[PDB]
Amino acid sequence: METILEQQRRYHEEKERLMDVMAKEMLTKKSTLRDQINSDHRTRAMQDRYMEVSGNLRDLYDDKDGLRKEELNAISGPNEFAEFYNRLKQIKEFHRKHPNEICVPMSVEFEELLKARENPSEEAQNLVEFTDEEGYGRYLDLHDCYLKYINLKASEKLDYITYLSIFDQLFDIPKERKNAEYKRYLEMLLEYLQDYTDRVKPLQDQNELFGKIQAEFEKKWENGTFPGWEERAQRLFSTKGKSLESLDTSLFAKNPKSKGTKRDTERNKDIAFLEAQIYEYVEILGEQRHLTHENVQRKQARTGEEREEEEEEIPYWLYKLHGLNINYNCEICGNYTYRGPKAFQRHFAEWRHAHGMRCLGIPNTAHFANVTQIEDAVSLWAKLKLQKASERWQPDTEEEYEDSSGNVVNKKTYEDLKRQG
Amino acid sequence: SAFDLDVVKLTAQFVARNGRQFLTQLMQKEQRNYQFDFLRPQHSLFNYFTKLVEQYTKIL
Repeated sequence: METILEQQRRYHEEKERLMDVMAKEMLTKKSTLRDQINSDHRTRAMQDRYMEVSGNLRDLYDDKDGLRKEELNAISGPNEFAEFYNRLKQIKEFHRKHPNEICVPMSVEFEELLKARENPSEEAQNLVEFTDEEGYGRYLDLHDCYLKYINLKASEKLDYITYLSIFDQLFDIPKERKNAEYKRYLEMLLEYLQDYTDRVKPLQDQNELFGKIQAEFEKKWENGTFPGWEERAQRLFSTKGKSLESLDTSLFAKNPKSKGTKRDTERNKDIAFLEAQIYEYVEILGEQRHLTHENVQRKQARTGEEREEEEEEIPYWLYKLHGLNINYNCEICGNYTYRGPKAFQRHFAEWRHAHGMRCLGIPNTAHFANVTQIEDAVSLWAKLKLQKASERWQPDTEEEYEDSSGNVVNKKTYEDLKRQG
Repeated sequence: SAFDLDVVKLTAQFVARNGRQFLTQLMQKEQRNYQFDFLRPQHSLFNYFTKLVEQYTKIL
């Protein structure tokens, strides 16, 4: 198999097709949010294909350096070309047209007028990835999180608007004590928010964004990124200030920070990383957070009906005397329909009816003019079959033999007897 | 059309490794009995052959 030449050529061509297709998408105009997100999700799957093909292309050159000398030897050789060409003389009678090596990749990564989803992504569906309240990247549903939050505080003194003011908090005083049960809720709210960030921006590198947030967390957030001018340095885990950076550094190796209290860097790690991720993702979604808050205020202020509507977003006598609109059909005239009985009678004896009778093999006649079914027409043509005669000389033979009472012979028998003797 | 495609692709693979324009592993073959009419620019399939050798040369 020509790994060096054919496979790398095909993978390079497939990559070029993918680039051309998502270029054709970025050339075309977009009209609504659903179809924008749908194409951006489609282009993500094409990028996943591009990365995988490019993976395989890079892991196909190790044996290439093994055979490159033999490949570069274009003078000493030639016999292998002949040997392969002789094997190409196999199965000559392969009567088939083959226009599919480039047409199938081109028409695979393209789409057909009724559905603006290409053949690779043809079962892709945005409503398995977004709920209706989210409106494809327009809003985030925080109603469910608000319900879990009521249960968590154990009291109803807190509206949805009051809840949103809590999620506008960033680096200030916490809602509950950060060592309480608020942590399980914060984990769940974040998991929703993190999935949501990537979900509404599917063309952006998820691994880049994750690796950047991780690097900022380790190199800055755990390393004293909050300083005042108790003010001096704040450590997320141990929930306390500290005098100078020298006593902060020497506190990072102490048992209460490492593992010797219940808010340490061994036990409370995942929650502290989560508290940083919910912060950075809410900043990235600050426009969308404003849009949800506006939508909640608009939904709250409505009447009943306004809320329900937003949740939804002649010649009769002449034709009677002439015989029009009458049910009639002629199955002999190519199963055509007639609007009258006289039209059905004239259509049974017509050019199209006689042409269909001649193409079916049954010649028409004066008695078979009103025939509709083809089963009766065969019996009519059999009974019409030249009445019943065809017998002018079926006995005349004049057999000599005795010539008195012995000369029982037919026309063909007497002809054979005259030709034989 | 598979035979036609495979002979054009295979000849292009052995043409693309040439040390000189007219010193190919196919110029010797034409003179050694191997009837291949798409080598001449008179045959329409030569224009696809030129793309395939350009692609195999890109694949070097």
